[PDB]
Amino acid sequence: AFDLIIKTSFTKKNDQGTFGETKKVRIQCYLQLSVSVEDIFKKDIFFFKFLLNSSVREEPVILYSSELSAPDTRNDYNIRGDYIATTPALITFDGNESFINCYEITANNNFDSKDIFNLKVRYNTLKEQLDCFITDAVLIEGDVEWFILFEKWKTFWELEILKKLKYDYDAFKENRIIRLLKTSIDLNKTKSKIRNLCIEKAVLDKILICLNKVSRGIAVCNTDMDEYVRNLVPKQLTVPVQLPGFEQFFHVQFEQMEIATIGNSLSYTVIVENLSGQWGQDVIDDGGYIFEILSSNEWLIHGQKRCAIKEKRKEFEVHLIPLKKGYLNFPRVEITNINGKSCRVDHSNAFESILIFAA
Amino acid sequence: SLLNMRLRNISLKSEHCILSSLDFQTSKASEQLTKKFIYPQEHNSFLKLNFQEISYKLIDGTSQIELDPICPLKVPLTAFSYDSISATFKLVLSTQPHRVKITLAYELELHPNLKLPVRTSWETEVTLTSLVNSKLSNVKFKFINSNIKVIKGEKFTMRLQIINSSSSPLDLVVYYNNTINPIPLTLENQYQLHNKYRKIAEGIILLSNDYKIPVVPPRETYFADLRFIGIMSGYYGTLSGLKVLDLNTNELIEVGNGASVLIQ
Amino acid sequence: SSQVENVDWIEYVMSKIRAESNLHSRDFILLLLDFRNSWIDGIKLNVQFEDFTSNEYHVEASHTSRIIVPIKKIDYKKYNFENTPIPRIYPGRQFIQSGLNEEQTIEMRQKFWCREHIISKLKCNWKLTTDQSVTGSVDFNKFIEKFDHKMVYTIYPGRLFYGVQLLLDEPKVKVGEIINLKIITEPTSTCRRKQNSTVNFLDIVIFDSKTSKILPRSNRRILYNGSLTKPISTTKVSEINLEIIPIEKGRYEFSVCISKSNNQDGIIQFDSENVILSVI
Repeated sequence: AFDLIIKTSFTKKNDQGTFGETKKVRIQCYLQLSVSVEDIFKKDIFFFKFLLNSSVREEPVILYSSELSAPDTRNDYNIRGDYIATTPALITFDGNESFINCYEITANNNFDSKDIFNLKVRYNTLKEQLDCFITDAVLIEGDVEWFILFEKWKTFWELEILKKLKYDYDAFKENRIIRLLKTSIDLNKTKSKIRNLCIEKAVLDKILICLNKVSRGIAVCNTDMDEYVRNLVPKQLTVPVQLPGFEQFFHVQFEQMEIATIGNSLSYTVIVENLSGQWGQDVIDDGGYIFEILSSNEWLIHGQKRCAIKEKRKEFEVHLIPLKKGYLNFPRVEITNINGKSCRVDHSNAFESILIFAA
Repeated sequence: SLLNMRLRNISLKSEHCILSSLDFQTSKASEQLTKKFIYPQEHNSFLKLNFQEISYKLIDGTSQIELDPICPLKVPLTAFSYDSISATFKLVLSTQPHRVKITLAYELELHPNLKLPVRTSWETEVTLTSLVNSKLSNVKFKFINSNIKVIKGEKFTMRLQIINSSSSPLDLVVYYNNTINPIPLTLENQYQLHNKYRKIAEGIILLSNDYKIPVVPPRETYFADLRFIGIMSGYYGTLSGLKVLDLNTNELIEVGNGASVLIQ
Repeated sequence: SSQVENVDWIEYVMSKIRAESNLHSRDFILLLLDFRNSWIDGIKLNVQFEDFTSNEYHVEASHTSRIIVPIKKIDYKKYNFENTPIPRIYPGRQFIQSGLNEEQTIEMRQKFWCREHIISKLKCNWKLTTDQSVTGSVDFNKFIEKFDHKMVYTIYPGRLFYGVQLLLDEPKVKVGEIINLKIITEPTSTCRRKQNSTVNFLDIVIFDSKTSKILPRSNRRILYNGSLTKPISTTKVSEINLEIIPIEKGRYEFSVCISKSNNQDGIIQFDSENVILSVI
């Protein structure tokens, strides 16, 4: 946060005088919302997963829409999974409230790992929304003759008192009670400040009882405060994101041959093929791309545990032998390059289990 | 010696055997020697090992006998650089360690003219619950068919063997508890625990609840003919709830550990 | 399934749900009665309820037989046991308080009326095995003890706080397709007076069904928009919905867990209701 001085020297035509004020402001040059991408690859469909999160311990934010716009480079991928919030969704710095925004992308011809996608998430801080709530609900409830009187000091109200308030965000997160912290603002001097200003008596009175009431902790949670964000401008955080760079893409499929008692061979045949043509990059059927079935403590592999991929499509048999009692996952697999390169693996049935039923 | 190998045998008390699994792979020496003399001018060369015969032989003194593998192993197999082939052998198991020999006869096939033979070999030794007993007592329990699979909804029967040899007859009473065990952990693990306890509680019912097993005289046996019926599809491995109470010292031994009911 | 229709109770439940296909299988409970024969000879039992009759059970001497008799759950929407004082069968005596605050008396009232519901509805007959013409009957007022907390939770769902309800579009979908599920939630009479509040949170925790293992929170199998946790009002019926997207083949359970607040412990109820979807 930094300070800024603006100074104007504007002139009018009806009068001869040269007017112009000189204001000093404090600007918050910090990004409240934080985003972290996480992607999943599967055969011919691509998945994004953005874990949207706040970036400050005591400044939770609220979300409205997070539609991911496709790039304008061409009639490209058809995106599917845009999110429009019926009501604002609250997110805090960290906890068991992981906000996930997921997208499913299907290509028309092929993928290219040089395009740029734009997220375009719209949001607001909870402080701003609740400030609108207090200044529209607890103070000007269904009144016009009073609001026209109060309009004189609206800019003061929204700048010297409303901005200085501190809201019990923990209390709101727990019980949705709109209460201030103990060391939020000292009314004994705030009343003196307003008294020092030329102010109408009833306006002073209503501001005083408003501050006292909200210090007492009014706790309207969901019956209201969902029709007041209409007049609140949203912030927007269009952020770019790109697919990760990699050299080759493989997918491995275990096919059953011809439930399964312990200590008995299960005949499986693995099918490994370099499906890199789908993603633009041409196949490399001679690279040092050793493929190995990681032997765990619950699966004994019989056959070719490891072999070097030097063909577009490779297939070979393998017999699995379980060790533990029941409901075991398939053995993990990995394709790693020998020199320095990286590649992405699509285990077709990573999360699938066999029920071993002994004897 | 680009045939670095290992033997990582694992015991199996369920079927009463030990599974010895040799796994031989091309070592880093193959990588070092490939680009030195095998094909120096080429950029991506590979070895062409061919295995004439692999033997896993059980030996005791002067006698020896070959052991076949679990699944078939096609003997005249090829092998290239960066390979790992493993074979598994089953031999039945106290304090008498075994003695085994592994011999791999193979040959490199540099060009289809010459073949250098190798006969590397080495000897070594094969070195590294369902039955439930009663604490502070000698009575012992075992299910005749601890591994039962039946269609869900149908009532089934499970035959519980009691061994009594301690001093005197027992008045043990068996029951299944159909109440959710109170939980004691984060929300994730705590809800996992609650779901497990609920599934245990209202999954199976014993149609002879609170059966008074009449008498089990000393140095004799008895068959508690328990009768069940399931109502939730699932795999109830080592099912809890089926706990037998002894009305002599208030033993609450968990007799259900030797049960592996599966119902669709 | 339909293969095992031989025993009486399963067949009764099936005919009821099939002939009146709006009730789910959740709206049924067993009673698990156990008749102990203390007579020298055997007796044939025949237990009866609202509509169905159980087949004959031969109970020989000095041996207990566990009888299954299903019951339809009683709904608090049309019984109002909350405000219905226990009848006084010999009125005219002046009124002296036993001494019980609101919670104790409402608990006792619910237990008593819950017990009384299934006494004026359940009966059984006799046939002595030796002489077939010694028929009779047995009452249940002098055998059925007072209920406990679990017995009231299972039969009377008004004791619980929220009567949530789940449903899907269809329980069959291919890989990579939005399929929303909507969770209806009506508070019960217990919640409207037991605790003061305006918001309670619930979770949409997901299980593997087959392995019966809970999936992680930010998993790689089920992708959804928005947080699983979200508030619900404690006074009005609240409807929520999600944007489940399957990723891999399998089955999932989609249970629900209502909590008072997002501070570790302090969970109101773990509802047992769940709806399964199989993706393939």
